[PDB]
Amino acid sequence: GFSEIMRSTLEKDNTVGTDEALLDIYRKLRPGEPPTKESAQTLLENLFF
Amino acid sequence: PREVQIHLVREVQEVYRAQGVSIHDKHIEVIVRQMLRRVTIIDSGSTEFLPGSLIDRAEFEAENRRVVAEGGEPAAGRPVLMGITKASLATDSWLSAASFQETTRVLTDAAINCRSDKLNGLKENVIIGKLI
Amino acid sequence: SEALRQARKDAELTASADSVRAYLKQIGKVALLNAEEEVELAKRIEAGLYATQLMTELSERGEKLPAAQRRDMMWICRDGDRAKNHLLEANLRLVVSLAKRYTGRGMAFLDLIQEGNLGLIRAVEKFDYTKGYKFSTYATWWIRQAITRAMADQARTIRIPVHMVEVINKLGRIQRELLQDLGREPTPEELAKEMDITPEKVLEIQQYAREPISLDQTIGDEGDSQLGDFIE
Amino acid sequence: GAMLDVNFFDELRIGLATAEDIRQWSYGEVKKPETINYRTLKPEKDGLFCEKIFGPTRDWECYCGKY
Amino acid sequence: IENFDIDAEAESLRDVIRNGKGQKKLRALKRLKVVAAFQQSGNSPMGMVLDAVPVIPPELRPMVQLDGGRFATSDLNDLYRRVINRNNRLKRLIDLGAPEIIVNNEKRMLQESVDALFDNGRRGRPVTGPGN
Amino acid sequence: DKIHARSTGPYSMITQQPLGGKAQFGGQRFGEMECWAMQAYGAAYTLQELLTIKSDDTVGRVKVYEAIVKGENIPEPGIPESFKVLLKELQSLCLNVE
Amino acid sequence: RVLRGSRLGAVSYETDRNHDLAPRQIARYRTDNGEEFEVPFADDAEIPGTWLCRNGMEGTLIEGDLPEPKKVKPPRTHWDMLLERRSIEELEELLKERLELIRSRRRG
Ligand SMILES: [Zn+2]
Repeated sequence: GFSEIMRSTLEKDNTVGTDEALLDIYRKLRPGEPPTKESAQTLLENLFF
Repeated sequence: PREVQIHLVREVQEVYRAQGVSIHDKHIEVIVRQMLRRVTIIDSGSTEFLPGSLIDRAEFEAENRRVVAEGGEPAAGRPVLMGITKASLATDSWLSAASFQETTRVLTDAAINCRSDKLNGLKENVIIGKLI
Repeated sequence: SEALRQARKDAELTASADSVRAYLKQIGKVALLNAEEEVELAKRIEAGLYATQLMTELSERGEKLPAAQRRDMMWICRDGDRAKNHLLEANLRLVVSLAKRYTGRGMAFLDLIQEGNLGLIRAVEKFDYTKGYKFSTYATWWIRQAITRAMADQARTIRIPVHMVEVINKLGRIQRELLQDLGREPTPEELAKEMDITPEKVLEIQQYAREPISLDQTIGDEGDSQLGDFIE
Repeated sequence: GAMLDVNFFDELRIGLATAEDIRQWSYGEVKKPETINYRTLKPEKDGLFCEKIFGPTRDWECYCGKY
Repeated sequence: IENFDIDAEAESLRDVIRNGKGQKKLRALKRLKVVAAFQQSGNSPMGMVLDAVPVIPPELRPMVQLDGGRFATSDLNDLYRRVINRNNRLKRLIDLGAPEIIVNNEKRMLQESVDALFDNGRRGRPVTGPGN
Repeated sequence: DKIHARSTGPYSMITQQPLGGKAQFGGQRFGEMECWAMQAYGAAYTLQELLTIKSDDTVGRVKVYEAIVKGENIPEPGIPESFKVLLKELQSLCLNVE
Repeated sequence: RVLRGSRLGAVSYETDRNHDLAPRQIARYRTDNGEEFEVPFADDAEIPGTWLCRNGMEGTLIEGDLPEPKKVKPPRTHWDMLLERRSIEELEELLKERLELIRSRRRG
């Protein structure tokens, strides 16, 4: 909240939306296949949590 | 080119002065003469040259005497200093150049150019076991 | 959905550096069939084969060929070829499905796949439709036979005839099973009792079983040290 | 230019080898992936060590052992 | 390469490096280098394709056995075996008659095999063996 | 543990060099800088001996041995084996090495 | 300690006499694409008219010695594989049913 880093990254997000960023992470994770949004929420929990 | 020899020799010798090491400058002067063997070429002139081509000064001088008569358009030449690992690789003896780097690109052009080596350097005569 | 389709079609055609992936994508274009499709294609195959048999006995002047009859028997002759090629292109996916389980042992994957294609050719040659089954069940035997034949033939640096490879595999299966269930390592005399043979034959078979090592491994502690140099 | 190895060349011309030169150099098309027979340890016929192609492993000895 | 008069593109590239401008001129120079290289010697670009592959003599790739009969290959015999097998299989499928997906796939496998035999790992993934 | 000499002992398998190492009779690695130094002396002949007829001239080595025990003059060094190995590899890479 | 090896071949040590040899014939061979090949057989040697030459094919002898033409058999055909399970009349009825199928294709 209190940084030019957070302001500049909040403006330099260029991918807004929760599941939009889910499928963005997932299509960056896959590349080469159609994605699915619900696996994007859990493969995150798979690969780290 | 004169001062750049005197610049190279005295600066390198300045290092070995600092360690108390006596190196006679003619051991340095052999190397500096080897670096400035080639000039650069920007004009094709009249006889088959390319822009930026690094060829020998004496050979650039050699072709010009045969071409000032019958089409006196010499190549626009400029003496250039080229580095040690680069001046080594830009040799005519490809067999000597094969022991340097990625040997494929030493050789695939060589068979394309059909560049016959003349075994005149002492490096290659070591390899074939000729009397060097 | 157009965004995920666009991203998938962008990320699907990036490099195609793998020839196996290229072959997979290539063979995935022909459509599958069913039993009556097999029956129709096999009818076309046998019809074209009888057409070229009639052409073979018609190669000498047994019959004055009409134009329409010559062209329609040639149509049938090429039609059977089209049906046969259609069937092979249908069942290449079956060949892939069988070959995907016999990798990890010596041979290359595309080589296994192509030997399975040859076995699939033999299966669709010797395939019958009046027996009334799925083609895949009958083709499985021929494809797995050609796969095992290729893995017996071209998977060793020295060629071993297939029966000795079979008894080597039987010995290895018995040996892994005996090391598992016995708990400790089996004695070769007990193994010779197990395969009802002589222990000296077991030793000869084990001597045949040792695959050679390469000379081009960095066997010494130095990476530049070559194993092939240190041989008197 | 002779390859008969008399220890004087003064010249060495590399170059691309044609398919005609490749089939000119050889001693028969090797045509089997069989290196050494597993039992007799002799080189297989027309394989990657075939003595008819390359030459004999035993000095002045034909393979069947007649001469 | 068969229907390729090299002298036509040689004169075309001569004209382009004579009259052109910008990086098209230097690109035609870089092409004209190898075009005049092939034109200069008595070579031909027909040998750039390969119709018969030579085998290194087998003592240089020996199969020596050891004490206890431990044989030792030389890691080229596996590449040669793969090329030999793929060529034999391709010949069998050609004389048999097969769908062209199969034939072109076998030809591609042969091509990758030859490529790895000359230089493993030059294209794609390197072909490995035991212990990868 | 260290003193280690060889006149004529075992050889390598693929190359024809004398197999070094104290487990064998073992030569000495005549390395690159030694070739440089003996180039710098201008001693061409000793370099030719060290790179042909003590190392790889197969028919030359037995003639050297014969000339010594017969007490005759040392014959001319022939072509080294490693150069012919290089020639056969380069011919095998579809390169016409004329 | 030291591992040794032996390439499985015999090495003798004799004199290379280029004068005292077994005398020998030379048989010229002509391949399928007219290629000449001169195989040195011995003197006391039956010359086979056929010979796998250096070409990588079969090269017959340059004379008209008339070797055996085939002495072989065809392996099998797809028609043979067909005939092992079906009847000639079965295939002829399939031929007539496909003739009627191309009749419905053509003018029916
Ligand atoms: Zn013999």
